[PDB]
Order: sequence, then C-alpha cells, then structure tokens
Amino acid sequence: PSIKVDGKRLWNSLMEMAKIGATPKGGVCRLALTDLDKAGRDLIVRWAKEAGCTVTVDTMGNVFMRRAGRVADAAPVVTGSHADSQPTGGRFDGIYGVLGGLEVIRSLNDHGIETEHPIEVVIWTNEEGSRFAPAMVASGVFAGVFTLEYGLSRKDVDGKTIGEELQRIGYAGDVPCGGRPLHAAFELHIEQGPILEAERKTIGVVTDAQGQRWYEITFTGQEAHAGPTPMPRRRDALLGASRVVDLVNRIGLDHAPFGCATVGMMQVHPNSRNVIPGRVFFTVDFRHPDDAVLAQMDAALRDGVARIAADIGLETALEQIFYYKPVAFDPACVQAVREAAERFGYPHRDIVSGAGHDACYLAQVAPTSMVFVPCVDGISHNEVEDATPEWIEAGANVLLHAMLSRACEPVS
Amino acid sequence: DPSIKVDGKRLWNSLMEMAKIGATPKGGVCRLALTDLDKAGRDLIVRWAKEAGCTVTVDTMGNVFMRRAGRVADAAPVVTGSHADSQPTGGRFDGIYGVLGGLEVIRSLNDHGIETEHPIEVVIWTNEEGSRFAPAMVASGVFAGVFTLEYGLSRKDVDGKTIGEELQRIGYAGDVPCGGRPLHAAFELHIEQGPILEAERKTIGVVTDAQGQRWYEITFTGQEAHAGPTPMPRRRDALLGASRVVDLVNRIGLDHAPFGCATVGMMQVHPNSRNVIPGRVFFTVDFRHPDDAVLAQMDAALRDGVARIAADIGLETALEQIFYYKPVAFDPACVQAVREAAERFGYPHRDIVSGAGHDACYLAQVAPTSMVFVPCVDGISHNEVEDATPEWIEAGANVLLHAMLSRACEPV
Ligand SMILES: NC(=O)NCCC(=O)O
Ligand SMILES: [Zn+2]
Ligand SMILES: [Zn+2]
Ligand SMILES: [Zn+2]
Repeated sequence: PSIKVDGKRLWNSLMEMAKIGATPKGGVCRLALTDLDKAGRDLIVRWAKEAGCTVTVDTMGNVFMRRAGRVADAAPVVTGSHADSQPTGGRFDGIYGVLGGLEVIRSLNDHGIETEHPIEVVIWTNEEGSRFAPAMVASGVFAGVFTLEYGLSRKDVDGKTIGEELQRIGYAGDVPCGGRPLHAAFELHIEQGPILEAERKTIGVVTDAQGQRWYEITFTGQEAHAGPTPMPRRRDALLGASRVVDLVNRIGLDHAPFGCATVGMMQVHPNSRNVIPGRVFFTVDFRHPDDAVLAQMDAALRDGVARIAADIGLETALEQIFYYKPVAFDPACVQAVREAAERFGYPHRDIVSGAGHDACYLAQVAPTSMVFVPCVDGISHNEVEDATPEWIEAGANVLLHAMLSRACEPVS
Repeated sequence: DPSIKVDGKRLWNSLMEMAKIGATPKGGVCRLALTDLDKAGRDLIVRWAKEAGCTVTVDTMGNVFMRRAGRVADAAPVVTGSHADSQPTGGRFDGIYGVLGGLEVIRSLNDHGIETEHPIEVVIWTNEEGSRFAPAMVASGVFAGVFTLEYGLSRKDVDGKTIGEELQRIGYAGDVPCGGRPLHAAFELHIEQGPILEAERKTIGVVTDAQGQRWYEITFTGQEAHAGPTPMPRRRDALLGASRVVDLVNRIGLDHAPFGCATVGMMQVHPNSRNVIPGRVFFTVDFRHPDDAVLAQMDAALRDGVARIAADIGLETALEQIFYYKPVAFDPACVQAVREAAERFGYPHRDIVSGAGHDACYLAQVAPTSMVFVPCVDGISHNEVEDATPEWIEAGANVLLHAMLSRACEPV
C-alpha cells in the first residue's frame, strides 16, 4: 500500500496516445496494422525500452516488453491488452491495459522493487477484429485457438493479409507465437458497461467471462396491401419478428442474473407503411456464463421461432453465425485482484465480463483474470468513451499489487 | 348505349407498355412517387394524351390534367383519373389502370366522333401511395382544400427531400393553382385490391363507400448500450417496446373483425447493430375501419397500449397521428350511374366498400363522386404478382366510359 502508481503520469500517457489516430468527434481511429497502429506500437515500445524493458515480437506481431526478475528464466507474470481500436474507438478501450501495465513497470522502477518472477506487458495484435476478422486472432493463436497460418492469412477489404501488413510495419517477429509458459496473467480494462458506475464501486473483480451465441434470422411471409387484405389470411413477417424479439427477451430473463439476450439489428422489407412486410431480417445475441444453460437458450430460441413461424405461416432461415465459450477465470488470480482492491479500500464487487477480451483466450493456456474500472454512462466503442483519472489510477494500483503478489511468489 | 365500347386490346397494351417503366424481376412495378421513373411514366402518359388531342396542364402539387375539349368551353369538367406512382412492391394495375382507362375513354370518344357538353379531363394525382412521402392522397387532398399547399409541398421522405423539391427536380412543379376549380362530376376506376369480386364471380364492383383511416408515426426512445456488458435489469430496449406495439396493433385489428384493419409496415431501428440494445425505434401504424366510431375505438386502444408498453420498459414516446379521414359515402347519383352502366353491359355487379383510400375519397368532398371496381387475382395488391384479366380491365373501362358520358352530356 506504500507502493502506489503515479496517476498523473499514467493519465498523461493515455491523453498522449489518444492523439495518435484522434478523430474529429474526439475518439481514436487506430485500426490494426495501419501506419497509425505502427506509430502507437513504436511509441509504447520506446517508452518500455526507456523503462529498462527488453522487447520481443512474436510471429503474430504480439509485443512482449519484459522487466527482469530475480530469477531471469522464471515464468513471467504478464499483463496486457490491445493498442488497436475500432473506427469509432474510445480513448481507453485496450490502451488502458497496455499503458496501465507500463505504469506498473515504472512504479516498480521508481520504488526500486525487485520481483522473483519477471514481469511483462503485452500488446496483442488485432483484438478489435474490424480491419481483419476474427477478433482476438493473435491472442487466439498464442492460446492454440487458431493456427498460425490461419492468423497470418486473414485479409482486409483490400486483400492485404495480416502477415503482409506485419512485415510492412516491422512487427513480423521471430519469437514463436505461444507455447511459452506464463506464471500468471491479468488484463486491466474498462467495464464497457454500467454496473460499477451505477453501484458506485471502483473495482470490478472479474470472475468469469460470458459465453456467446449469435444468430441471423430471416422470416418470409407475403407482402400485401395493408387495407383490403383480410386479417386472418395475412403472413406478416414483422409480426413474427416482433414476437421473436419478445421471446428473446423472455429467454434472457429466464436465465438471470447473468443471462443476456438482445435483438439489436432488424431490417424490414419493403418497409412501406401501407404494405404488410413480406420479409424481415434480424439478429439474436445470447450470452451466459454457463455453456449448458447457453445451449438451452439456443434450443428455446429454435423451438420458439419455429412455433411463431408455424402459427403465422412464415418461412424461416435461422443460422448460428458465432459461438464463444464461457470462461471461468483462475481463482488464484481472482483472489490476487480481490486482495489488491481490499488493501487500498477500493469498493469492489465480483463481476462477469459481458464482452470478450484477449484475456479470455489467454486463460486457456495460463492462469488469468481481469481487473475492471467503471466507465462514464457505460459507453464504449463510441468516441465519447470516458473514465475519471481516479478510476484510471485505482485500476492500475490493483493491477500493480495483483501482479506484485504473484510475481513475488517464490519459484517452486 | 352499348354500341359505344372501349378498345380492350388498345387499353390492355397501354397497360403492358407502362409496366416496362420500373419493371421488377418478379413482374411488378417499382416506380416511387417523384422519382426519375415516375417522371418517365408521367412523360409517356402526357405524350399519349397529347396524341389523343388533349391539352395538358400541371398544378402546384404536380397534378397533371389532360383535357378533352367540350362544346361548352366554360362548363365544369367531368374528371376521371388515378395515380401513376407505385409501391416498392407495386403491381402493374394499382393506380395506372384508372389513368390509362381514362385515356381509353378519350380515345373511344374520338373513335366514335362523340362530342360532349362538358369537357372531360383525365388526372394524374401526385404521390397517392403515401409511401415515399407520407401521408397518402396528399395531392388530391390539397386540391380539395383538406390540406394547404405548404403542407403538401413540405412532406419529407427518409432522406429529407420534400415533395416540392422533387417536383422541381423532375420538372412537374406546375403553375396552375391546386384546387379552387369547380368540377361537375368525378369517377375513379380501380382494381379492388381485395378478394370479394373474384370470390363472388362478379365483374364490376359498384363502390358505394370507402372506409376511414388513421395513420400514426411513433418513436420510442430508450437507452442505447452494449448488448453484452449491460445486464438485463438495467435495459430500456426501444425495439422491445416497438415489437410489443406491433403485436398490440395486430391485436386491436383482430378485436374488430371482420372489417378492422391494422398494420405496422415501416420500422427504422437505431443504431441497428446486432450487439447494441436499440436506443431509438421509429415505426408506423395503419388503422382502418368503415365505421368512424370503431376507428376511434382502435385509436384509443392504441394510445392506451402504447403508454402502458412504454411505462413498463422505461421508454419515451413521441406519438403523432399524421393522417385521418372519416369514412366516405360516394354521391348516390354517381353510384347509380355506375350501377346502370354495369346493367347496360350485362356485367355481373355488386355494391362494395373500398378497403383502400383513393384520390376519389378527397374529390368526393368538392364534387359528386363515385368509383368503379374490377376484381384482381387472389385479391392481392401491393405485391408484384398483382394481376387482372383483360376481360376485367375491359369491362371496368366500359362502365367508366358510360358513367362519364352520363354526366358529361348533361347540358348546362
Ligand atoms: N393506391 C392505394 O393502394 N391506395 C393508397 C392509400 C391506401 O393505403 O389506402
Ligand atoms: Zn478491449
Ligand atoms: Zn391506388
Ligand atoms: Zn396502392
């Protein structure tokens, strides 16, 4: 508790990095493996080397900035996130975890603290998945989720592959991607949701990450005149789609407290006010921390959709387009985060990460958990994404002590 | 006198020729009001009318008046006409049949060298469908004094373009004042857009009434947030609200069977991202009934259900009724003239209430007016498979021809 971070220095680094790719709306547009992403990586690498770090890059472009330990070859305690952003990205998504880890190294240097295990800060390539799909591809390769050839062959809209662009910006590293043991892993991140702010809690002790299932549904009925078409004989595709929306809501509430169910996207055809809609495309978003429950939500959706379609007379195309496994983070790492919050007197609570992060894939090959701070209005993936300096400072203090606790564990 | 008849083949071919302008792959027409395709159809009709000896004027709402001179130069005209614009999923007969049928009336009179006491006019009414700019029948509404010219010209499409702007763009911003000119009589020929005449094996529908309508625009405002990290108890989903109003609207219609009509045809979800709870949804409501009191009961149920749905979720509501006209009883003498024409030709006929709104519904307020119906295949309209046989098309034009001659040969 005598060891604390320099909040102003960390805050200034975030304000500085937000200028690289700054958008007119006040956000950051630093797409993965662009010249702007190269600029942000190079600046972070420069700051890390100035703090005495040795830097390596792996074959997926992941950056490892290492602070030596007493046992130089012991498994590292690592932190990290992503430095790339969405086209409408905020100033704290991803970059906070990277710069928060940089501040951890600097604070340890300032207090002359030597750790048993070495400490690393990591930048993961293309977490956002916007310029290249899928998201989190590089931490996926590291964790064995994807093959290396798959990761390097992902193309953007212009046909450029990740491997080509890594070579172009000088981040085609020589270190093999994955297979290197890690003692512990932590990812510091803004919540991207409203829980911590609404409850006036400073730290979210992330215990789990949600599993996901994404769907695309099209109902096909018959477009017809809104007036003289008799009501019983109508095949209204929006009437069906509206009832699935309500069903999706019911399915989410039936699996509280952590179940999530949303219909976010809908397209009505022909979308003329005096035409019965003949076709409606829409999406379904399911999330739950338990995989077995999540599959029950899938079964209930498929069963309810077929029922709604049969009662009206609609044709149905239903496809699951995405699946993401639920993650239970490592208890020892979770306890280190909880104790760090406690030592500082930061009001905290256990929280499930509603979105996916590189920590979710990393958790499959290394003991991992996450640290959450609140964000203003729960806003993320928007240029107006915001957090207070006190929130920013508090999460870095928890990350500092969570890492120091596990990095000072004697080498068994 | 039945020896005066229309040229069924010539009228049919004019319909097939117009169907090329905006032809869709399924065999319908996509010729939205005040588009370049709508302009093309207008120019072709004007050219055919001029070839038939008509003088053509265009008024301030873009209405086209094709005039056949009479013996009495100052007499009030007997007018017929419909609309040349279509739905996005429009058929080949909705609206255009009434225009081309009137053109065939002028040609048939020329073929038999018939001179009438009153002048005869065939009219194209602007943006009758009310799809691209809302509401329906706005141009005939301004003509009848129901709406002001400023209201008619300020109606906007989804891109903010007004009727007045688009009239100027396609060269149909006329100089003649809209309305204020006396009419001796008015008749509109149209397909039923319903199944009654086909089901009863009747050739002519003697339109005695048209049901009243009420159109609404509703915007629900909730809270846009990420579908993942936002827990279900903290949501204000605007699409959940709109979905329940769609079902409520369907319920209100079934509660007033057999003639109640209720539809949600248009919806716009914001931001419409699959992993974002919708924060705002705009949508429309279409209510119809032949009894004004029942139509008002449907209105009360809608406003009550909307407020209840909105309060249960936490949504803000903007609800505007943007269109309302009471049920119309057409002029008895004009109805009887239609009935008598069908009798003279031996066309099996029946009295019928119009399920859709037509420009004749507004014209009936300033001039003696009624309509002639022919059946359509499977009763379907506002679908590209909308169909009518050449026999139906020919028979309705013969009724229009003799109904119009009934009033046009009346001496001043
Ligand atoms: N042409 C036509 O279908 N009528 C438009 C007005 C209405 O929807 O009743
Ligand atoms: Zn992130
Ligand atoms: Zn029509
Ligand atoms: Zn229509």
